[PDB]
Amino acid sequence: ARLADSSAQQKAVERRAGDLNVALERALDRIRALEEEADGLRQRHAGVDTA
Amino acid sequence: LIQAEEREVSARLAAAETALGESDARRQTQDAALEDNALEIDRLRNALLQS
Repeated sequence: ARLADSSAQQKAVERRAGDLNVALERALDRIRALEEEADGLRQRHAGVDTA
Repeated sequence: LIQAEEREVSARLAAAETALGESDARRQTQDAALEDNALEIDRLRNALLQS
């Protein structure tokens, strides 16, 4: 039963790790979207420079 | 004697008519090149600017 309980705290750590993971993917997706958004900022910098 | 003074005018007629057209027409020979190069320049503008 002790093993069960220590495993239970390990399961709490598992839930923490899974939330950490999903946060990791969502942060990475936001990073990508940031990449294209900065791309767009660069185009709207360059064209008006031309103008 | 009045006739002689007009002999000066005929050259003044002859020179100006030459001095007039052969330059104004010449200017158009220069005139076209401006837009010719300028349009080249305009693509020459954005070429790097698009690159």
